[PDB]
Amino acid sequence: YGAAYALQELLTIKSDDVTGRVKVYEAIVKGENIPEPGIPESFKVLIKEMQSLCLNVEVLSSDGMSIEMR
Amino acid sequence: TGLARMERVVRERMTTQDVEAITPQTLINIRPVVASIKEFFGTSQLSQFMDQNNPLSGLTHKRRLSALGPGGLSRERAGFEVRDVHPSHYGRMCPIETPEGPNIGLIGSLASYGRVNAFGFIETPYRKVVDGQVTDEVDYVTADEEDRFVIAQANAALDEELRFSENRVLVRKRGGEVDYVEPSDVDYMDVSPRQMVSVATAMIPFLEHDDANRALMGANMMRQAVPLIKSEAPLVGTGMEYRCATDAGDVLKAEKDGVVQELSADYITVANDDGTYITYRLHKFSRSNQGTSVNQKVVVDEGDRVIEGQVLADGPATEDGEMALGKNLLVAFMPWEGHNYEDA
Amino acid sequence: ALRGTRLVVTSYETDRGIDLAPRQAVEYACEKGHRFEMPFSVEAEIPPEWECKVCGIQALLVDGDGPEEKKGKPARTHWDMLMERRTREELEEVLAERLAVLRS
Amino acid sequence: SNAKNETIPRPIKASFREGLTVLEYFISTHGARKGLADTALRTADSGYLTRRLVDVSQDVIIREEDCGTERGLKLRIAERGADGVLRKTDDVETSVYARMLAEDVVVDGKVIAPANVDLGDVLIDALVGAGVEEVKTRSVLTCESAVGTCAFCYGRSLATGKLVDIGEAVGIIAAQSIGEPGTQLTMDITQGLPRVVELFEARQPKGVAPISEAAGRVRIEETEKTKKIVVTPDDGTDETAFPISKRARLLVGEGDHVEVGQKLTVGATNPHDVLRILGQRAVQVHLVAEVQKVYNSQGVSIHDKHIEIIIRQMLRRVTIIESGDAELLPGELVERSKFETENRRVVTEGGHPASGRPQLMGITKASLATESWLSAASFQETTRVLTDAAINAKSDSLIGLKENVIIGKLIPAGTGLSRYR
Amino acid sequence: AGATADPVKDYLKQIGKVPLLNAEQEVELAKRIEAGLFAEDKLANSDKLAPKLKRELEIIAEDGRRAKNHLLEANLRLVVSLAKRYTGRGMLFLDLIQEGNLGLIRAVEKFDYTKGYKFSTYATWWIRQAITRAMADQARTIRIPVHMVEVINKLARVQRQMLQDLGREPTPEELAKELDMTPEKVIEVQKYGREPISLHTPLGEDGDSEFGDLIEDSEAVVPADAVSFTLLQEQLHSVLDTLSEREAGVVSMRFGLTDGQPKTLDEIGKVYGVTRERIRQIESKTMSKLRHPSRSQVLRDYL
Amino acid sequence: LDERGIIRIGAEVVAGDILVGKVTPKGETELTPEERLLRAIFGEKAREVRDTSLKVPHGEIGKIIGVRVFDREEGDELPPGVNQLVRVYVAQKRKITD
Amino acid sequence: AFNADFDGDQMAVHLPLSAEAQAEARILMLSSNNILKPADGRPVTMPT
Amino acid sequence: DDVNFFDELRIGLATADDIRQWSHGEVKKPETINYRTLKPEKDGLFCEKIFGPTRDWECYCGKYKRVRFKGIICERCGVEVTRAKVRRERMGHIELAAPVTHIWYFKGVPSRLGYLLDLAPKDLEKVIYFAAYMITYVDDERRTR
Amino acid sequence: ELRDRFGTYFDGSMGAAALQKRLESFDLEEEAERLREIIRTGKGQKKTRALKRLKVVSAFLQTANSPKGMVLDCVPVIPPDLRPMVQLDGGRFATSDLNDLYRRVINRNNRLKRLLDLGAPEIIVNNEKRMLQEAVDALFDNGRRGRPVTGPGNRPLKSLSDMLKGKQGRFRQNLLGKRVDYSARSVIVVGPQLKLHQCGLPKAMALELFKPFVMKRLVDLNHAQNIKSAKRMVERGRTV
DNA sequence: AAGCCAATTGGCCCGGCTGGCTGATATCAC
DNA sequence: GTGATATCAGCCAGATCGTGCGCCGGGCCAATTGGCTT
Ligand SMILES: [Mg+2]
Ligand SMILES: [Zn+2]
Ligand SMILES: [Zn+2]
Repeated sequence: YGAAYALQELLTIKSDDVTGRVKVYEAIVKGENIPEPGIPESFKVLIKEMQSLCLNVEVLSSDGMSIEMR
Repeated sequence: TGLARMERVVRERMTTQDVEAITPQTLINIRPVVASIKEFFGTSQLSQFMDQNNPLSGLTHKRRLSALGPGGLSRERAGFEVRDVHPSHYGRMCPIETPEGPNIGLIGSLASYGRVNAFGFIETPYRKVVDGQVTDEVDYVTADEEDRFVIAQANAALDEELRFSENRVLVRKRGGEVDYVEPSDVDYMDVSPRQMVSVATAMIPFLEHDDANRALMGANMMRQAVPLIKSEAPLVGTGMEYRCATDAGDVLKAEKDGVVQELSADYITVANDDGTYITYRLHKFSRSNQGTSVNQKVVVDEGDRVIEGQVLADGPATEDGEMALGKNLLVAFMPWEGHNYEDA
Repeated sequence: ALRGTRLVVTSYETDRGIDLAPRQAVEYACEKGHRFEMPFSVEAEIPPEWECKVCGIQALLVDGDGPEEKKGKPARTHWDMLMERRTREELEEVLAERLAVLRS
Repeated sequence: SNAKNETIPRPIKASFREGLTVLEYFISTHGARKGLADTALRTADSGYLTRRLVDVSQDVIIREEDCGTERGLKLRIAERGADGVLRKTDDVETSVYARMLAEDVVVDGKVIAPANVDLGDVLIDALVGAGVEEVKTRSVLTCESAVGTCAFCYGRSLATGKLVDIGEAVGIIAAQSIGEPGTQLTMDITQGLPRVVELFEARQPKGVAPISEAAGRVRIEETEKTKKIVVTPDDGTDETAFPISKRARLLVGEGDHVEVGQKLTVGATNPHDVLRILGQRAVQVHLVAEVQKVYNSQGVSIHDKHIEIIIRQMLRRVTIIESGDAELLPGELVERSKFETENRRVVTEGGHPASGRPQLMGITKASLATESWLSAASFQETTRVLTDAAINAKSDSLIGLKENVIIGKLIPAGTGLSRYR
Repeated sequence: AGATADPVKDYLKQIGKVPLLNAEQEVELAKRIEAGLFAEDKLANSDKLAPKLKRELEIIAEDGRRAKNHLLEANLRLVVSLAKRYTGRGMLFLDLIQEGNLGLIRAVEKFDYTKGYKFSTYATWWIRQAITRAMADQARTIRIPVHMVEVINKLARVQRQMLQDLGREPTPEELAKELDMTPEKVIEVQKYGREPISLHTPLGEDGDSEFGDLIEDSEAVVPADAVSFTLLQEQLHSVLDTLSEREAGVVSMRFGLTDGQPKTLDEIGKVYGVTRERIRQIESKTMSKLRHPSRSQVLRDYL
Repeated sequence: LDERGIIRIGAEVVAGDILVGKVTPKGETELTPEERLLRAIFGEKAREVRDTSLKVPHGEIGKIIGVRVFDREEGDELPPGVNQLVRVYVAQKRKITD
Repeated sequence: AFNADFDGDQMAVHLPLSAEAQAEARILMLSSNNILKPADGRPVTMPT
Repeated sequence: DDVNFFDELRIGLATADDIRQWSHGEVKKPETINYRTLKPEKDGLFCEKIFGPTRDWECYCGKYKRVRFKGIICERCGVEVTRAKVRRERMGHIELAAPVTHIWYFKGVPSRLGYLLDLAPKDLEKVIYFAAYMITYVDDERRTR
Repeated sequence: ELRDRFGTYFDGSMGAAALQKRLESFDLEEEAERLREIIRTGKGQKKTRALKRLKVVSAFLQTANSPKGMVLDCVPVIPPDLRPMVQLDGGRFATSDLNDLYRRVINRNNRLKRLLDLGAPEIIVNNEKRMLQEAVDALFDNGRRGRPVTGPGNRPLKSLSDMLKGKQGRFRQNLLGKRVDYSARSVIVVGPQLKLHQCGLPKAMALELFKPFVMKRLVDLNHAQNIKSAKRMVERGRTV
């Protein structure tokens, strides 16, 4: 269909965005704008497993600097 | 398997320990045997949680031949040749009743007249015909002996003097191929029609007018009907409702002939002929495995006389002794404002 | 349905708060030049010795003294048991006989 | 049919109204059960095929309005009839409809079909009346766009009836459209869905029919448990020998004359030979026709552009044969863009331009030999992909749809484009 | 060479190359070990002998080390026999064999040949002790000390014997009387020995899930509860605002709303420059004010 | 609920109702400042035991047919570490509906 | 379009939340704007 | 933090320095949980000195128990005071006594170790699993002289 | 015999240490040049072998990777919450099958240290080292080499690799497709009175799907005073 | 008689048992 | 705020003797040998 926002919310703030579920619930209850999605937990679990396999997975920003995902 | 470990332990401890102070009681450790029995009866693919939607479901759960399990084969490894209806299934396994899911062909039902041999093979009965005369001698035949002979058809018009009429009878031959033959080569005949259809497939009226797929669906779908509070035997059924309902074991049957002494919705006490009295209890609003209700009615009265085998109480889905899974409704065939559109 | 819980606890405390109790940074160094600082509550007793989990070595304060600790019980060896059981003269004569047979 | 697939020479002479006898019902149960089992397996087979199709062509999205290319495909319309009067070709709704014209059509100095038009039934009827049989339409196979494809080559969007937008995910639409009718295709030579799986995987067919290589004379050799066809070209070059088995049914006699790609046996041609012998256009036409035959057999209508997307995805790479001095190791498949740019850089301040040959590869290999290790790992063969990427130290730039879906951000398609946001 | 996928077989075939030993051979090996050890100690002593004496001393030390190695290599077979006797119930065969090897090394260290007894029995004692200790210390995911493991094993043995002899499952009272311990102790010992199950055990016939896919996370933040708590905090701050500045301040600094640090009455008086009892008076007044049938209903629901 | 905290036979239950009343101890815990302030307001001393009572799931109704209770101290062969067990039967008649 | 019969079939319902998701579900995925079939361009939302 | 800044995802061959730089502490005992108090055992697979506290704003021994004591390493037990969620993000490491090969770069055909060193898979398997020796150095010049 | 006769002039080793030593003293560019020359001059199967070898030899030549990364000195340990030890009701504990492999690794490493610093014959040390390496291999990939380890019920244990592969791995089951909130499911019937853009939801499903919105709305209309009373009112199923 | 160019076949991998001795902890008390 | 005493846990040792675990299909690579080639 070309619907990117619906997919992004169906994948982040409805399943995995741990800090986003409570924020969206509060936004709906208080009647304001839904907040932007974060980064799902499953990606972090995958990165942790890959690192545990002695693989040097890392995410880079615009410049070649790591983000470290907290 | 349990006794193997038991005797291994027995011999080991007999050899290791002393002698002259040893008795059979202190050599035999029965833990492995009971452990193996418990392991089999629990967490085994062949010891299945029973199906109790209705008497037919329970009866069909038994008489089930499963081709998969410990020591058998696997669902995803079975090919397209083990799921076929081989021409040796006639009278030994139903070709209609099978699951419609990915288990198609790996689970079947024993035919009505099927019997299990001493070695585990399945036999079927045939009436012996000699010199073109259909005698009254029934022989039980297995697959190989069936291949040896030539078998006639159940509904063969006769002159009524136990002799074939048309002189051109359709018969099955060595390879399962059908062919017309004269009434001299024939040596066996089917005991009756519906000798190849299972118990659940023999309760579909006008089965010969139904496609095989629809008959299969109906057979697989008669096992899911729930027992209603008020049962009613079919208006147009087959001859196999009473026998199925009584043989399923969900109908209370008198043990010895007698006269009903006292009767109530909870019990029936009958004074047998030999002087002894016997009281039968009835389930009332029990619960079956599937969450339905098991409730038995009473079909006899205080003054009635009952012979052995007579039905004294109905079952979850029986009406006066015969299977009754549904109700008779006045049906009209027509489209009506789109509320019955597309199978509604 | 199955219900299970890890032996963990959760609290509603905001963590935004208004102010944190003051802390003091105590500095430690490694034998290979690696250095770090540890934050401790001001109401605390500093430990003279720590383990640098960054490099897995024992570390002492920048200006703290260097203590010495002895073995509570030395690991018993074969030789200790040999004195415990065999007498000095027995070992001496055994060694003498062994030397004699070796020379021969 | 029997339990084995073979007709029983004794029919069921009774309809379901008159009622079948016992033996007839038993005989019919055979086909009943076989059909049920085939229906059971078709679901999984089609699901796997559609998953592969989606994986190979996920990142084919429209990213331009027009590339300005003057090239296109010569498509045939209005096949001449037996009465000498032009009759519109049968399969024009799925071949030339919803497509644009690369160049203007002029007959007797009249412009009867301007370039870049939807090319509906009106224009086709006018063209046929004017007396034309060929049209140079624009296809994705011949798109010169620097980035992805462009709307004008793709043409009309069949799902909405207008020009395709500039963020459409045409690859996934093509995959879904090709894969949906899989269950309807009822399963010597493969016939149903397995035939489609064979075609899209660029495999060697079962009944392989060798195709002549050079035009010339043909001679046949006779020997026990073997047969050979020897072709001598008119140019006088070396002979070409094709071996075959005894059962093979011959199609060309001794001493006959053969064409460049004429078949020398009854069977199924393999795509690699036709490619190597007749170029990219011949293999494209062959693949499209072979894929459409299977669907037309069961009366399934699919436009050609959907298959063309997969075909162009399957012909994206070239295999290096001449070492040259372009830093490309011989025998290493390289995307045609990389090969072309390396050759461009080498010809300047360099002497040897590397040369390669077109390579046809299946959907699985093409989708696994991608530039993003995340998508390849998430497709299949995870351990091998990861242990290769780790050693190669590959870096993923997150330019596809699957990567953005995995990490949880806006896909670079539809409304996720920066042009709209 | 020819390493197999069954390391047990390779180890067994590797330990058989060395031959066994005799009583006199063992005695002379022990003599060599002791002589080498004593000579090495004497050399380690500060006093220096002649070079040739030191040379022969080193020679005998090497001979003693070789003798010890040979003795261990010979007793590896006995170690393996004890290990295979103890095989099963938690540990792998090779782990038991290695623990037995350590025990045999200890036995050789702590062995004296003056008794003249066969070396096999002493090493058997030590190997069994080491294997039992290691198995008790490494056979469970949740470790249990040696004494509690002994208690559990004794209880299991007594229960099995009672089941065999009597023919019926023993009730807790019978075990408590036989083992001479309270029934609660028996129940606790029973509950200690259970082994954990896995989260990856399949449960469906198809196999679409695992045993760990239906374990509800009973320690996560339920969004409804979190928003309810936030609304409660906002309502409490709003209600405490209607009070006077002094009363709201004393309540906040008494319950530590702003910093989460409860304070004593005297400190509150110090900041307010009043008596401790006076501060206690203010708190009661506000506490009753909020618990009144005029301001309670705004806070009744949240309780 | 009857004397021992088990629903009465013949009572009609709806989603959220209590079938068996159960209390589980929880021990010492620290409350958030707001909860402690609210308790001080209304003066409701904590009991230190929370509720784990058995309630009908969501979307369930029907009368109570039978209640069967087993006590480990009455000779019943309950598994180890299970002091008591109770089973409640709920029955309902369903009519045909779309 | 759904290939949905009325002999026991089941369907699932999802709820868009944000303004972007609602706009997409309202402008792009609406039921009455999807008459034609993407595969070949023939209507599927037609009396059957 | 914000997925809009994720520019690339780089995968590499981790070395010892990286492995022990990720780790917040070395696990050197096999205990997991105390059988009686059910609390993590020190230096075990579930230790709190390494993988973080098991209770929000609370250390192992219990000296510090409030959010005010935030980001303080309790000198008694070494546990810091912070959210328990950090137990999903902190790695540890084990220091092997002898080196070890990575099964991925040994068995996955083509064996990358074999290709790099030009050793047949059978020979490499013999070497690594202590079935045969291997000459890793030789004095050509000295021996010839 | 060779060592005691010609101990000098060469160094020998066995196990992964030998491979580490070889990788340390490896000249990559020389090997690459030799392979290139063989490719240019030689022909046959040797050419194909050299071409295949150069692909893995060249990678380390230019990129930041080094061969020494193929042999491990220290092994990372995954955070505990990704291998939870949950306590089921009734006291039964459920683990994640990685604690067992990690415990094997740690036990064997500690025993190896004890043997090394205690003094033991080469046979015991070599066997312990082999067991340690097999334990690490089982930790990373289980069943790839030899026979997989098993727990109770004789079913293979799950390793780190098994969590990423297959139809039930992280990539395919938890990342590309997930479970979602604010979702319902039910059987469909036919309504011919609807329009082409309308659907009919049962009021139970609709109420459960829209709970926050209805709570906020009925708080707005003064049908409730606060979200707590609104939630209780919605749960109890009133009329308004 | 040594080395190399092919075919052939086999295999592998991936997709649907007491005992003693000592210090630390706790549990009841002052 | 201490203070006595019981359990709680870890470590060590015994001598006779005892010596060997308990389905299909598809793609690719490697070992073997026939047949050249020198
Ligand atoms: Mg349907
Ligand atoms: Zn273009
Ligand atoms: Zn602390």
